[PDB]
Amino acid sequence: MVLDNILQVIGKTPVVRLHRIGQSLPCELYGKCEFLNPGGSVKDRIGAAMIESAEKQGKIKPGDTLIEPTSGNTGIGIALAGAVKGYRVIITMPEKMSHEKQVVLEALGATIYRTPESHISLAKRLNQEIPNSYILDQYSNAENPDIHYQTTGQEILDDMGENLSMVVMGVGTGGTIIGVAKKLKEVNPSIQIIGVDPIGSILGGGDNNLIDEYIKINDKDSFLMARRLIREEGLLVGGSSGSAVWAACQAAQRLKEGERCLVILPDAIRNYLTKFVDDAWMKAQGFL
Amino acid sequence: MVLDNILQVIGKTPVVRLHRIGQSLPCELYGKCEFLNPGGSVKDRIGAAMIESAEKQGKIKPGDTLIEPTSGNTGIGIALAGAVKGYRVIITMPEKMSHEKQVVLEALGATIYRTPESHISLAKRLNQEIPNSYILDQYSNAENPDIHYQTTGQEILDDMGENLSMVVMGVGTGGTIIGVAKKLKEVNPSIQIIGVDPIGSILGGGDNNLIDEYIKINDKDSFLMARRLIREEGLLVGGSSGSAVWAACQAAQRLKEGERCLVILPDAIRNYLTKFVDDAWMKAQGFL
Ligand code: NA
Ligand code: NA
Ligand code: NA
Ligand code: NA
Repeated sequence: MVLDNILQVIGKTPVVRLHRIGQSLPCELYGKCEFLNPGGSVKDRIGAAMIESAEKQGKIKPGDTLIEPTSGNTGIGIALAGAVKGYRVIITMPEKMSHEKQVVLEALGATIYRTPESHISLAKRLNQEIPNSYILDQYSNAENPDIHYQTTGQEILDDMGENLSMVVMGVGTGGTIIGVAKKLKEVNPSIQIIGVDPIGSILGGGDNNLIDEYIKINDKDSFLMARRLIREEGLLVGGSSGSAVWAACQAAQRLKEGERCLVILPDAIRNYLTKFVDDAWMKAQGFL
Repeated sequence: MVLDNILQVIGKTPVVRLHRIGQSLPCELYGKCEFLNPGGSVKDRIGAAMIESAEKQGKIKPGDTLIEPTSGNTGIGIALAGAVKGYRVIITMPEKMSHEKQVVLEALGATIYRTPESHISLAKRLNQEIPNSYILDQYSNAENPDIHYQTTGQEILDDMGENLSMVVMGVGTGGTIIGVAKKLKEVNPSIQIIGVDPIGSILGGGDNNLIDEYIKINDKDSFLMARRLIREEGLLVGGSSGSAVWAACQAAQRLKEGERCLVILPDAIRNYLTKFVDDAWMKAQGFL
């Protein structure tokens, strides 16, 4: 198909059967390939949607400065959509973020202000200092579950229908899981929504809950499963996809033959070529 | 959609209008996003097709060893499809290939034998030494234009039809351009087929031609255009996409208003995060 710009490519991600990873399970295991999005992550969706929603509400217009405070957990989504739509993008964050993420944000034209909640305070000060500027923060935004309710969740319903017993996805930022859970439980309340909570220093952060269970995953188990996804399924994913699939192999053990479990594969291999993808790094971290 | 494996995701790549890059041209400029393929390149297509064709001819079966001699110009396509389909993959090459490409090939389970035409001689020796082994070489294969005639070229016809005045694409390995040119000139013989020939040390190699013109592009011009594709169009491409778009801006200057030029964007940003994407590297190479 012919499109106006790359933002129109975001979404409608394919679902692939995980034939080798799912061998040890009685159920069928599937992976939704969010890492194939043009920015390389499920996070492409929220960035584009936040700009579209703020434009529709007349809060921003091209030429304006967008200020994105981040704890390094958010994607390149605001920078990507900002570059496409003609916004100046400023990002505030702690000095903790990787060279791989920083070089792409900068190539997309974003200005990064590194801080030693100083990054949130910096965004608020920049918002008052810079004329025609607006803060776009993925955290406490409240319209984050809506995009995943309107798109990601609808795609899962369109592709797999009511023949879906379990969905496994990450809990950070928090938009994906809440939006998808809300959409799926409206038509299938018996569906099991599994929250992926990485507790490691690398991948981790720092009555009727829509999220049925929260599984804790360390870094070793995430990276080893990510290596299985690349070697056994040809899925060029990052560590968070390994976290999600490891959690699914644990939770899906309860499911029966003919039942299906879907895992969101949120990140790409791009930022990890000098990390878990490298056997020397795996050995050095004591993961091999 | 729901699929059996990641190889079924290869192809049907979107065409996006290049609204900012095309401003200096009287014609409309478009980019076919081959870098969005699951292996990150147009080269995904040939790798999967070579294995499918050799399987159909009964020359190989899963469990067999596939030997891929390469001058580092070929993609991760054989390794990717080999991992998915259950083949042992051996790659022979000169010590010249990047850490980024090597780490992904190895993560996909390929064994790499580095040589100081020693890599072609090594493949031939391994073919005689290893039982149930078969050589899959992208060069001199002769069935390389067929896949691009059957798929890439057909997609261009399906998306843009006869309202297409020019197609710009790379000449290495040689399958893409010949296969696409043959398909397009059968329905539109007036179409202009522009061959992209990078002459730089980084991106370069070493009566009725289907290829109308061969444009030479140095490394500086390729990398600066690649930086424009990321910053102005949000296309997370590699240097060869910059080569192709730079060549299109030169050749398409002859086209008129309402005419359309399509450029194949063959590679992704993944292998270049410590290279052209980095301003420090651009400065060090004397490109800034
Ligand atoms: Na898409
Ligand atoms: Na002031
Ligand atoms: Na596709
Ligand atoms: Na021998």
